[PDB]
Amino acid sequence: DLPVAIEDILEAKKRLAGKIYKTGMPRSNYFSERCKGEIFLKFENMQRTGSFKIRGAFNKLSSLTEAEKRKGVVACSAGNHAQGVSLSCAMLGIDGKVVMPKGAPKSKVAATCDYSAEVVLHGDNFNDTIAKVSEIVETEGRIFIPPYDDPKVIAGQGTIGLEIMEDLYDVDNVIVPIGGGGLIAGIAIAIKSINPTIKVIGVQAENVHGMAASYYTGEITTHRTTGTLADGCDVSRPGNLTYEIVRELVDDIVLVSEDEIRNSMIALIQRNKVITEGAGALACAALLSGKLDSHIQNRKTVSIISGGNIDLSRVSQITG
Amino acid sequence: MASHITYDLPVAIEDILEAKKRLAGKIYKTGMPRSNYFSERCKGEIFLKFENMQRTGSFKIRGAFNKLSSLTEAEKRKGVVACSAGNHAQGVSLSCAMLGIDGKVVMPKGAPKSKVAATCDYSAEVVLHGDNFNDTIAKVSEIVETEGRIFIPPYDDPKVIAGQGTIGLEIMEDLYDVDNVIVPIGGGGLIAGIAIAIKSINPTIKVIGVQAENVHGMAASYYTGEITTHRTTGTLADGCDVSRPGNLTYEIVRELVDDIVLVSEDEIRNSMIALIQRNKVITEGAGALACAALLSGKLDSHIQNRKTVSIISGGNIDLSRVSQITG
Ligand code: NA
Repeated sequence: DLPVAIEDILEAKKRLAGKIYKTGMPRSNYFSERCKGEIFLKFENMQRTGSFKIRGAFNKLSSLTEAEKRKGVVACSAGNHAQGVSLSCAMLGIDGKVVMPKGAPKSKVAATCDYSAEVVLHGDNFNDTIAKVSEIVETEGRIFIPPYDDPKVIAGQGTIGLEIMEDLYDVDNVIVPIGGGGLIAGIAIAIKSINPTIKVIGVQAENVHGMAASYYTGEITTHRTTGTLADGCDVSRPGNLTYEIVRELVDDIVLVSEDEIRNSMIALIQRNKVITEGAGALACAALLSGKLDSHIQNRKTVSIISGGNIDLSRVSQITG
Repeated sequence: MASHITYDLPVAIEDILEAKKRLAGKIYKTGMPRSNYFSERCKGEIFLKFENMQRTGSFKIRGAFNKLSSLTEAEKRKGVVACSAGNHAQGVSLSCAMLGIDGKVVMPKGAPKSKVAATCDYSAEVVLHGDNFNDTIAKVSEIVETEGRIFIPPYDDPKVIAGQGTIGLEIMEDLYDVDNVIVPIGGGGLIAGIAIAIKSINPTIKVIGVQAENVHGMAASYYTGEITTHRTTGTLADGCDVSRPGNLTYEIVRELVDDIVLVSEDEIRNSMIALIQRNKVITEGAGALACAALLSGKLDSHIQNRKTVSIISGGNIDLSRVSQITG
């Protein structure tokens, strides 16, 4: 019934072969001690471009036909998706345009430019960039690259699930952050197809959690009050495909506070020597919050460190 | 090679296997992923061994724990003593806590406040004394004579070397087809342990050491044929600021270490920046030495189209210093 299947993920594994490589997943001393169970950290912060998003973007772009590639590609993002698309464009020789707001974090702009794609600065908000993307699609015929709501993107993300089970046969739980739901949807399909006894559990911020609201509600729903330290997961409404998949496969979704995200970031950097952005600390925030204690005690749990694209100045600011 | 080592060197594979047994269920294997950035730069497969993520933030828990756990109950009751301004202090202090052993650690006045704090938080009594290492050694000597405590050497000890060597076993478990292992050197305990483990299992693997240009007693000794002191000045790689190598470690290194290369302060800094910004891990200067050698071009003949492990030996550096280097 689902719009993505295990075969799509195995196709992605084939496309990524020799181009995108497996990230580390070591046991954590600190988290294992705190949580009274074995906690493993999946280092997607050490994936190319500093987050997992290269996987889905590279799978989508590589899966394009020659004629589709020649049309050029377009995206809108002021962070991790921008970088994933840009590098994929360089790796594949595809012509790319990435739209951002008029004045977005300078670290992310030069990184996106350095990765090859043309950056177009436009608008005072994300709505305005989508509008500009809409113009670029209509006027230039470029192919839009969705950040989550696309079967190839979901399939790319799912390669992470394969790696997890390759490295740790007897895993009990996989804890995953959610924005639009591509990461968890992909991982869920991979994990549940191979071993459905493994629990797949999502995490979002209290301040903004469209997917969680949808999950609780039983239909696609919007939820946002304000932004979050987990800015990569600041998504008010989930994808159509990703919600469909999450509704069926995900075992639960928990919410964590801004303080819990902060604490998790501090633990990861201070006690695990791992640089994470807010969204990359969400899963570990859930672990430290106590909300997963019944699942994790005396068991084996993988926590996704989804990204590390944050300035050290910002890390210092948050640590205090 | 295993037999040659066992007969002719002061530490051998058996000692490393004993250490594995003492550490089992207490000290766990650290990650060793492939690095995108370093593999791209080096035109070969580079893997990073994350001892920065070991208990206490460096590998030094391994040797300390093995040494302390190896003591008889009578020896443990005498209490122990060490001197260090950082990683060794933390390793000894935690080991004492884990084993219920009474420990006294002498640190120089003006050792970083986070490091002194970290050593106090575990268990051991911290004695602040002197403005240099020699001063803390002098106080240790007083404590040993007056209190009868057992001194815990930071490298020049068979049990410490053997504990360090468990890293070698993990490398071979995770990457049996590794070609090279690149290891920082201060006193030589880390590399001596690793070399014994690696060369005993597959002697075709190259084990190469790295030290700072600014201070490299082990390198000087290796190139001259006798124990020799070298120190020009301090270094970013403070964990490897050791002007004269150990006796046991020099003996092992001269037999089993293929080469020792030197890196500049700029090279260390560049490597720290790469690890932090491109690999998202916190490393201290000494933890970046092996990667500095790799980026320097000084290992280029060994690393293309091959599998190379780089030891990230420690992560005990203040966020302010990291933030300064990055910023
Ligand atoms: Na040599």
